[PDB]
Order: sequence, then structure tokens, then C-alpha cells
Amino acid sequence: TPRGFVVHTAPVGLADDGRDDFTVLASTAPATVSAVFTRSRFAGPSVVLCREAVADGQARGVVVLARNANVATGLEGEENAREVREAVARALGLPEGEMLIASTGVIGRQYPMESIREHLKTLEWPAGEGGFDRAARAIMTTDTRPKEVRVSVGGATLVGIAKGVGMLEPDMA
Amino acid sequence: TLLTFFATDARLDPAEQDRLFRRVMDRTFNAVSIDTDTSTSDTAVLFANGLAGEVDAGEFEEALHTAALALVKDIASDGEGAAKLIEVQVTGARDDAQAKRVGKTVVNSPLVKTAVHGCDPNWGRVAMAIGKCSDDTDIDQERVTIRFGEVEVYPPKARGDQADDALRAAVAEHLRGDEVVIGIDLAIADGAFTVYGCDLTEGYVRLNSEYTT
Repeated sequence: TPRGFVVHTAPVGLADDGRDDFTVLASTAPATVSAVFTRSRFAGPSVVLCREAVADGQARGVVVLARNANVATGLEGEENAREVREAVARALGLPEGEMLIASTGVIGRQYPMESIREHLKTLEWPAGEGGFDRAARAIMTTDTRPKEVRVSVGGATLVGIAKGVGMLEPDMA
Repeated sequence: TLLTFFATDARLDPAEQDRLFRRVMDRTFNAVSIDTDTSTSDTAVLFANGLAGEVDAGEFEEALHTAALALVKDIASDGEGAAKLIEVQVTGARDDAQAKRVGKTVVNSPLVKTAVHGCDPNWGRVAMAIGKCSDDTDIDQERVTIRFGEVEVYPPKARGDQADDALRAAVAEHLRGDEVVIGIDLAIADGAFTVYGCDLTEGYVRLNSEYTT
């Protein structure tokens, strides 16, 4: 419902069930960003890049991969986090540092990169706005239901989605 | 792993936006625990593009808070295997941070989480859990009060098993609900904090045993 926000969701085989597991949320307009993150010593490469990306208070979106965390995956996983974050930025014609990346699911398992590489080549701006409901579903792992909420304030809209019902006591900053 | 994203067409002062985002995060996503297992991946973001024009920072903050909380209670109700949301309300603490520390300890006690799961009004497990904050030497068991729902079960006023029996029985009733409140007052000062978690079920264990997640 908020103006300027579009959602891309698609299956990329992060699990083998044909379910939407790859999400791009993006603003068609410049956006100020606020974010907080895990301070885990095993913080995934996705997190580091997010921090860097929000350092200037400026970001327009986030790619999210579900059913693989891309954590404890070494230099390979670092490379893969960058490649994916960048290829999304590039495919939508945004600057790298305005695209975040987030990833959830199994620890210690490499991304299925060829499947993700093929999908990226097709990626472009969603026709039309909205689809948070789709994003809400595509981010799920061991959730039994999508989690979504909408508030109106002073003529603007705020939509939130969340996921995560195990490995859950956030201590984010 | 927690992933949560917020999107608004609100225009906000960037510095106010960060401050208010943090305040709400601290009271919501950083106030929930299913299994104490802080992930390697927790991410929470707000994007505010300007398209709907200026909004009052206080009105927005309020709105973000309601949005965040509703999502947090969603997560707590949907905890892996859970049947019951647990809400721990701590008051009278030295400061808010101690109230949060005690709430977390209690809502993360496996014995508290299973008693609630069985509907067993084993409030002595909540006294234990509070007791584990053994570096907070200003918490005095003589001054602490414990309730489930609206039923104060500690301290014993008078005897004897009373009393505890009846009201034990009343705690058993409230426990039958899908949302359970544990109120705790430390009678130290004005520190207050509410945290959210859930019960511990065979379902949690089976999922996470069977089950590569």
C-alpha cells in the first residue's frame, strides 16, 4: 500500500519445493534507511554488507533468500553474498550501496549459485506496486504462517513484515 | 533467525527516524525470545521514501510501535512448537534494564516454559528463575511479588498452605488460555519492562530434532 514500493518474489531452489524463496523489496524513490542487526560472532556475510550499505543512511531495498542463511560458508559464501547483492542492484539499475541483502535458513551450506545466477539474469522491476503479502510468504522458513501488518499515519502508509520462530532472541544494534 | 522489514511513504527527519526506530526495536524485536538462540542473521530495517509527505515523528513512532509489537506477538504465538504465548511484565525494578534482564531470565527458563505448557501453576519455578539473577543483590525475595494473570501467588500472607492451594487452582485456569501473563514486581524502584516468549513443547523438540533447520 505505501507509494513507491514494489515486491519481486520467485522460486530459486534454496529448498527443493518450487516455493518462492527469493525476494526483492525496493523503492522507486530514494529512501532513508534505519537498520539493526545481530552482533553474533558468527554473523553471516549478508549482515556485514547490510551495515556498510546503511552507513550513509541511504538505501532503496533488500534481497532476501530463505531456507539458506549463507553463514559459516567461508570466502565462497562471502563472494556469493556480494555477487548476489550486486547482481540485484545492477539488474534494477540501483547503486550497490543502496541494496541490502538478508538470508535465512540452514547454517553451513553453500548457495545453489547456478540456480540463483540463472534467475538474476531475468530479474527486473515489478510492474506495479505492492506484494508485501507475497514477500511475507517468500521469507518464511519454519513459520507456520506469514506475518504482516499495515498502519496508516498522517496520510502515509506503513507496512511491516516479519519472520522467525526459532533461533530467536534478537539482540540487535 | 528474525527477518523483519518495514516500508513507509512517510517523510521523516533521518536522525529522528534512526532514534525512533531504535527505541521501538528495543521494546519489541529485542524483547522477544523463543529459545534464547540469538541467530547469525537477525536483520530489521525501515525504509521511508518521501512520497506521502511529512509525518509527525511522534505519531509515526507510535504507529511503528504498534506495527512492531503486533509482529512480535505474532512471532511469539507462532514459536516453534508453541501452544501458548508468554508475556512477562516486570515492574519496581532498579531500572528498566534490570526489569528486562529478569523478564528474559523468567521467560527463558525451560522449567517455567514447561510448567506453563502443562498448565501447572508451579510459580515456585518463577521464583527460581528470578533467583538466577544472582548478581542483582538488590532483589530481595521478601519484597518480590509474583502473579499469574491477575492472581498474586507470592509472597504467602499468613500461613501454611491455605490459600496457595486455592488460587493455585485459579492460576491453573488462566494457564489454560493461549496467552499467559506473569507479573513480577521487585519493589526496588521504577524500572519496568515487558518481554515475550512461549511455552516449551514436544513439538519444539520434534521439529528441531527431525528436522534440519
